Amino acid sequence: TYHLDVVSAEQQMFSGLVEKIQVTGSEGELGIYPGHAPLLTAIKPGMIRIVKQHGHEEFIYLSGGILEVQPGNVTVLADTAIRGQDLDEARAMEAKRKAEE
Amino acid sequence: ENMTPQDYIGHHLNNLQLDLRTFSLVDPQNPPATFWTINIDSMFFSVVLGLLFLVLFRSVAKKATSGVPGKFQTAIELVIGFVNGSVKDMYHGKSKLIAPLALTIFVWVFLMNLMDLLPIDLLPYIAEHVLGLPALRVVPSADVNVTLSMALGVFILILFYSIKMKGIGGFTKELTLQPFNHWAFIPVNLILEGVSLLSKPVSLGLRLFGNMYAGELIFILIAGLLPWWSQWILNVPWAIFHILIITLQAFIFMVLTIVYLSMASE
Amino acid sequence: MNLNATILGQAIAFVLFVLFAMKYVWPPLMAAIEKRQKEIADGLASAERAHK
Amino acid sequence: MNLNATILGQAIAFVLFVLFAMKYVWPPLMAAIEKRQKEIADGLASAERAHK
Amino acid sequence: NLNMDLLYMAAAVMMGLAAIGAAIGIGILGGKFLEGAARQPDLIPLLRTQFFIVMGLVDAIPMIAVGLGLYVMFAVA
Amino acid sequence: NLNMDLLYMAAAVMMGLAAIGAAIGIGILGGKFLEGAARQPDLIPLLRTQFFIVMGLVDAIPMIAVGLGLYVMFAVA
Amino acid sequence: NLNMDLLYMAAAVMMGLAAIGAAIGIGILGGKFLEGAARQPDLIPLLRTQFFIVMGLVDAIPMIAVGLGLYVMFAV
Amino acid sequence: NLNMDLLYMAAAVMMGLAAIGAAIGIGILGGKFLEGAARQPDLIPLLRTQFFIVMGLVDAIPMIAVGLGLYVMFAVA
Amino acid sequence: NLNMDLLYMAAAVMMGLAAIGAAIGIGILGGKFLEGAARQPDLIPLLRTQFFIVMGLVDAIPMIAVGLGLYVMFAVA
Amino acid sequence: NLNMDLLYMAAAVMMGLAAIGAAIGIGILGGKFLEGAARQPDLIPLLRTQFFIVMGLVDAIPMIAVGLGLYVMFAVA
Amino acid sequence: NLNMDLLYMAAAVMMGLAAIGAAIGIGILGGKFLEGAARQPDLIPLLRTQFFIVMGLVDAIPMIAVGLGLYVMFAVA
Amino acid sequence: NLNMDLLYMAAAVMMGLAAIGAAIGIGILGGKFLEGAARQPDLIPLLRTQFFIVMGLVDAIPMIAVGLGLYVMFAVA
Amino acid sequence: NLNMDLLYMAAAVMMGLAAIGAAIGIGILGGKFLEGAARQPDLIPLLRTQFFIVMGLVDAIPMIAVGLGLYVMFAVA
Amino acid sequence: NLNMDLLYMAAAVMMGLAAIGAAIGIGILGGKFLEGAARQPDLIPLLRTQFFIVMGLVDAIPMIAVGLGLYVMFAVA
Repeated sequence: TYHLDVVSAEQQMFSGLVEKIQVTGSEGELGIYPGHAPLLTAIKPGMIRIVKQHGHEEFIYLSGGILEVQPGNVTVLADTAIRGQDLDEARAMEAKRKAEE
Repeated sequence: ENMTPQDYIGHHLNNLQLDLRTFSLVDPQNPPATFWTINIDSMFFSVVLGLLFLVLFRSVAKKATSGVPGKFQTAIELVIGFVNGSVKDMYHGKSKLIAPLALTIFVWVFLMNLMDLLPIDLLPYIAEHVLGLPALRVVPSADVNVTLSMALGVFILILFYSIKMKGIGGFTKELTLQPFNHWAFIPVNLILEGVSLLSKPVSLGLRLFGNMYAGELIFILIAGLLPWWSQWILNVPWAIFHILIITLQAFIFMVLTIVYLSMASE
Repeated sequence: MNLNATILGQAIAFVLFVLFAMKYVWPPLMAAIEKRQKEIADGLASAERAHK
Repeated sequence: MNLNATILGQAIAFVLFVLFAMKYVWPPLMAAIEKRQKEIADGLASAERAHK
Repeated sequence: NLNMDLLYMAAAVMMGLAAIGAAIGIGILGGKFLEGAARQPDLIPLLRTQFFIVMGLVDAIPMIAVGLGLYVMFAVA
Repeated sequence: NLNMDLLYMAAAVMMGLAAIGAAIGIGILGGKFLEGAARQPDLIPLLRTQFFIVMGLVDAIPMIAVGLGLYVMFAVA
Repeated sequence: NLNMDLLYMAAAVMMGLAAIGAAIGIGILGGKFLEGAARQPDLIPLLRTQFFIVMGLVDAIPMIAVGLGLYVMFAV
Repeated sequence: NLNMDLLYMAAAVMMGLAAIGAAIGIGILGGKFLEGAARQPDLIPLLRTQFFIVMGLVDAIPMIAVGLGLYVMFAVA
Repeated sequence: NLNMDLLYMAAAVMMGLAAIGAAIGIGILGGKFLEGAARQPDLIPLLRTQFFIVMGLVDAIPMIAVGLGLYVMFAVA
Repeated sequence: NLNMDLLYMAAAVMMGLAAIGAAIGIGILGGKFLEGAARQPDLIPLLRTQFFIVMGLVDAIPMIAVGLGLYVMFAVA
Repeated sequence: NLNMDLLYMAAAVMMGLAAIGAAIGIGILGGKFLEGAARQPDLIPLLRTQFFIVMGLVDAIPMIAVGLGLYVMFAVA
Repeated sequence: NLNMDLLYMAAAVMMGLAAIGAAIGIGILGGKFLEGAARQPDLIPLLRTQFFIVMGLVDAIPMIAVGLGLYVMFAVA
Repeated sequence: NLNMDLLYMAAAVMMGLAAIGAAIGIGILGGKFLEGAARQPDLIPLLRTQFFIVMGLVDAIPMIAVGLGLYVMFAVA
Repeated sequence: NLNMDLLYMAAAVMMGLAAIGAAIGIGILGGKFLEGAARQPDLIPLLRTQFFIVMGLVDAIPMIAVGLGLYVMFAVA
């Protein structure tokens, strides 16, 4: 079984040893089985499926982020809110407009 | 001088064969079909090149020291480096003989091929017009029988090493069950796998033979079908490319020998 | 071109040159290289022991 | 045919071929000298400094 | 007579198809070896070792064809 | 007579197609091997065993073809 | 006479094209086997089972063609 | 005699070309199933169902050809 | 007599080339269908529909070929 | 007179080769169509229009070949 | 015989090889048209004008063969 | 009479093989042109220049093949 | 009659296969050149100098084929 | 003495298949070289060294074929 950590900048969402998971990668859904090959990709917003070791299946919503894999250890670096260039631009303009004031 | 261009070419293609029963020379004008006629030229250059390799390397090896490194000593240690680097990773068992087997095959085969760079008409001139010999060629590896000798020796070694290191009890199982493993297929299985076994040494021999035969053929065609001003212009790039061919082919023969045996024993 | 009894003499030559390299060329050259490398090992180890 | 032309062609070819070898295939022996100096000479010198 | 006309053609078909097979086989294999050499430099010697191992297996049947074409041309005809 | 002139042709066509088939088959198979060895150095000894396991079945039929080509050429003659 | 050597020719065609078919088809099939074996390393015993299932189908016709080449060559 | 010696060639062409067609068609088709099975093993049964349906279409025509090859060879002779 | 005999050869070539065409074409098309099923398993009933839309165009010509092969073999014979 | 048998052979060659071209060209093109429709499934009505625009060109020359094959077999022969 | 039937055979070879060439070249080119049209669905007018620029050259040299095959059939034979 | 009547077949072989060579070469080359034009659309008038640079080298051999074929048909035969 | 005929046929096969060789070889090579141009365009003056190096090798063998083709037609007649 | 005319045909087939084999083999090899140069332009004198090594293996069999065909065409004929 492999050690998985799902983390965010503010808090660590989940961790532990896990048998497999299914995650919505940038190109499509992907299942990370034990001892999987190295990987790096962006992941889409939605539910992702965990099955913890001893078979305890679970759903975690993520607002997006990055997924990485290597033989002993795997982690997901999740975003807190939906990230999009338009939303980021709205936030940036809100900062500028406040700066004029 | 009776040499027409196509007839001239024929004399290159003819060897200097002896006769085992009378020790007479077989003339080029009439070559009857007979296996019992050793090609003096092929054997002479083969053994002479082996002896020169042995003389040079044994001479300095017999005198070698760990002091200030010498000019030729560096060359010895470098080719020992390439050979030992191949052996060091492709082989994993105890056997003593693998390394010198590879070393002698590499250097000796390269020396057979190296003669091809020598100008085609010259040494046959010293053969015919000096010592009175009816024919000559100077690349042993361009003759079948040396390459099949080495390759079928490797065949003997494949059998020998494989049976030594896993016995007949498992050798029969491998040669009969594979590849489908299910007991109805065994008679048909062995037919395929046996010729698979013999294809390894046969391909070694023919691979080397074809390349060197074609090289000497390029020199023969250059000398026979082309005028002076084109002989040099076509011969120069050819020789340059043939350097790469002979170097890589010698290395390939050695590597494949080690690999075939390793696949059987390890 | 033509098959020939030349195939046997080449086998004789093969085993001869293998034997001359086996017992008289490879063993001496193995010792020389190992001696040169033993100088390296011994030296750096000496410095490190002093360092301890 | 006049065979002198073939000898002349082969002489010219051999000359130009040897020029190519001298100018492009001889320099790789310099890499051997580098393999002398750095591994053997400087390694044993470093070992001797380590002994001292 | 009728012999050599067809025996050269037999040899020609043999070694031409052998040329196709060997050239294309080592073409694909070598192309993968070179993308491997561009992708992870300084593993060139190790990948070169594997490349020669596989290359020996690719050349097997084609070199049998080459040898027997040479036989047919300069022994049988 | 005509028999030998066609039988060398027959052996030629059979071994030529065998050569192409076997050589390109192992060319592709080895290409995937080398790319799989490229990224990760860990399992070269593992893939190089699956390689022979599969390469056996690649050479299954082409050596039937070669065996029968040699049979024609040296025994049907 | 003329009959027999044409029979040998016909057998050559049938069994050579069987060689192409059975070689290239399992080249294409086994390459995907190896890359799959190289991605999910625990699954080789599973994927190899699938490989023999489909290998049975690839060889299906080339063995008819080889049986007919051998039949024309030897039986007829 | 003169009539039959060409019907074996009419058989040969159909079954050679049908063998190449069927074999390489199923080769491509099965390679994609293995590729898809590398990402999600739990979809290996699902994809296995697609494979056989499509494979029925791939080898429909080649079996008309193989059938009439056997017809020619064993019924027209 | 050749007006009977050559028509089996003439049908052999038609139903060999039709087989290679249909088999390779559906091989490529179906392989793309399979990978598209691997990424988006929800869309299989959609891609299946477009697969059968597109597949009826690949078969348009090979069935002219195979129908005329059957006609030449049995009607004109 | 014997001449009429070669006309069936000529139409056979012409029409079989047109079947190869018209099958494999649409195989390649439609495979890319499906690969694009898996990506952007809301663009199936647009890609499916571009597919007929280009597919009109792929099989034009094959359609000329098939028409002339039918002419040779039925009108001329 | 020998005058007319070989002219139909020559036309068959011309207009069959033109079918292979003009179909597979446009398959290869149009597949890249439909991949670009999936990556940049705003560019399809621009990429289809580039596609016609390239497609004219792909078809131009097979069209000599098709027109000249029609010449050989109707004007010569 | 057979002497020139086979020359039409010689020209057919020559310029048909040239047609498939030129069409497929320009097809591959243009495919990379269009993907280049989709990755950098602000770049099209540069890459199209390079396409016209190298398309002159692709056709250099096929054009002389086609010329010699037309010569064989109209001048010689 | 038929000596001088078959010389032209021999040149046809020689130059046709040479045309396929040169055309396809530079098609593949130039396609990879263009992808290299698309990825880093200010680097084209270097890759083009490597392309003319490799391109010489590719056609070197197809051009001695072509030279002997014109020799067979014009010189031997 | 009809013997001459088949020997030019037999030379033609060797040099044609040799040209195809070598041209496409070096095409596939050099294309991967150019993508390697496109990624790592400071390595080109190293990657070119590796390319020469692989090319020296690709060219062996086709050069044998060409040598023998040239020999047949001039020394034997």
